[PDB]
Amino acid sequence: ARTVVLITGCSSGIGLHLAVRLASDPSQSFKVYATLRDLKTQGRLWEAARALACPPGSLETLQLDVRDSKSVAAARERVTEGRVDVLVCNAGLGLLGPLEALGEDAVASVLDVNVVGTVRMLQAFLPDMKRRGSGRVLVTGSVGGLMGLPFNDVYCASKFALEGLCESLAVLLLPFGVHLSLIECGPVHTSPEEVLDRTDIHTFHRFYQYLAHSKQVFREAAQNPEEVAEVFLTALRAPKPTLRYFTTERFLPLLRMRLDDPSGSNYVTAMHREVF
Amino acid sequence: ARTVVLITGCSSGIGLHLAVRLASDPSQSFKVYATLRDLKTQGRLWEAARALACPPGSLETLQLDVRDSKSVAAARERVTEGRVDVLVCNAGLGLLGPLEALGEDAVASVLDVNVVGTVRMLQAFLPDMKRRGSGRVLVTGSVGGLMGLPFNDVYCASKFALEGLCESLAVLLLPFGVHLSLIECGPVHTSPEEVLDRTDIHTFHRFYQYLAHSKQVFREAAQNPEEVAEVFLTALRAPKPTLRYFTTERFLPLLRMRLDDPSGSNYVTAMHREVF
Ligand SMILES: C[C@]12CCC(=O)C[C@@H]1CC[C@@H]1[C@@H]2CC[C@]2(C)C(=O)CC[C@@H]12
Ligand SMILES: C[C@]12CCC(=O)C[C@@H]1CC[C@@H]1[C@@H]2CC[C@]2(C)C(=O)CC[C@@H]12
Repeated sequence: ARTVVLITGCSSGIGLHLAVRLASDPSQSFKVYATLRDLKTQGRLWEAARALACPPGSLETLQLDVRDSKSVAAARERVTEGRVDVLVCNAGLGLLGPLEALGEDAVASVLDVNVVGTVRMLQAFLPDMKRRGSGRVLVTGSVGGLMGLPFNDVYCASKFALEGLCESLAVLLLPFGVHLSLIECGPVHTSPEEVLDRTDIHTFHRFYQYLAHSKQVFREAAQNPEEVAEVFLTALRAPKPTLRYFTTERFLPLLRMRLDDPSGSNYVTAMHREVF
Repeated sequence: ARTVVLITGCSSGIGLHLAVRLASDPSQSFKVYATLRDLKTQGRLWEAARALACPPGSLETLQLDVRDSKSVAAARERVTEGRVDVLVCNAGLGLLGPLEALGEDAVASVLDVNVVGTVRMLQAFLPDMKRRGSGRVLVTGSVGGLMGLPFNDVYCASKFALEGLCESLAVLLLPFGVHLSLIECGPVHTSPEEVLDRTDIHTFHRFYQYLAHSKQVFREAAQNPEEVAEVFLTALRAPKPTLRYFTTERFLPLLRMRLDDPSGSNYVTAMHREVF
């Protein structure tokens, strides 16, 4: 029997590349359900699928909006095999800007998709895994879930939230045979006027500095999505998967600094100098 | 001039005791605005206030529901001094139980009060602090924001979120003269039938084990709220406050273990054995 995989957020980036990587595996081991918020965005997925020659029936798309528990339930009912071996919670939103310039709705949305949406998926698929005593859950994490990044306050809040959520569940799930892992990604290749109206000129200037810095880090360190997708596959095949996989060791030093001074002083000074 | 303090979540626990500690300070240094979601719950606050002989005018209550940006704005307008020197974001909800037994509304509420509510307060009060180049923000943190706890998945998600939010803002706020600090608290002195219907018997049994364990930890380690409130005062008077204050060193070893094995393996095994 094939390994049934259901992946959220497949219209672009990591989820699109993971879905076609699995569906096109030479062994034909996987049956992938690539889910998307809006089916109008599925063209790139199908263009990639043909480029990798995914066999007919290896990949199927479903509409799944993680903000709606009814959409989660209807997608679950569409898994014809009646089981999900691997669940990949990857749907996510970013949010960048001065905290006081962010709309209340944008903040609530980032938390509803990134955090509550993952809870909705776990509530919908975890119980059957627990009963069977088998199943793999992979969650797309971020270096921003491990350390705070300026002008990413709500995005980091959401990614930190996934760390707490997953770590808490892992403690309980240890003896159930259900394995949860976070795949910790760094940067991956995948109007000023309005910001200025909602913040001070000094914060505005620091935002520019952050953006200039971020562009350089991205140009220098962004990983190809194929390399990142492969870390998900590595986690899936591990007999005894760990709670966290890192796609790069680039940020481990900063993470260790952070983790070694619980007052936070060293990290805050170090990251302020790094960005600014 | 007095130091103007505005504190959220003052109907009980840490916020109630902090508010009366500040208002009754022998130096009469502070003017406290003790805010509460529902004014019908203000009796304990006033009973404590009289017990500590808070001078007339040292303490005032305002209705403030952190889920509503209009309520945040109306409370801000009630600060007669037209400035807040110290903002204490303390309002918070717990949530305990098997993840699949939690209501979707309860999950969304925990994140809206704990995380989005803090964002609403920071958006409403941060800009004036940044302009003035002064102000202290203290956020009630938890050991559950630093390490994942079984059957506290969404509660830990929310507290981890505050860590990411605050750490991200601290990096930017470093040179502005505005100081943000998390006050990391351990336990503080402050139907089975429905859970069983929504989960499996094994998870139900593990929940009982968790509860029995938690009761013993609480009986042995819960700190008096007066001792905890004093750590907020210590942070407020520090000339150069750190990002994090710990109310106890009891959990530092577990935190260090966690922080020293980024794969998460050591922590997950250690905490599973500790609780179960
Ligand atoms: C957010 C972003 C850039 C945007 C992204 O896609 C993720 C990546 C994560 C690492 C961040 C980087 C921006 C620049 C940062 C903040 C550094 O200088 C070190 C950590 C870096
Ligand atoms: C959640 C709770 C108990 C409930 C609370 O008020 C906070 C406190 C934080 C530390 C927790 C503890 C429960 C038992 C735990 C999980 C341990 O055995 C170590 C960490 C402990």
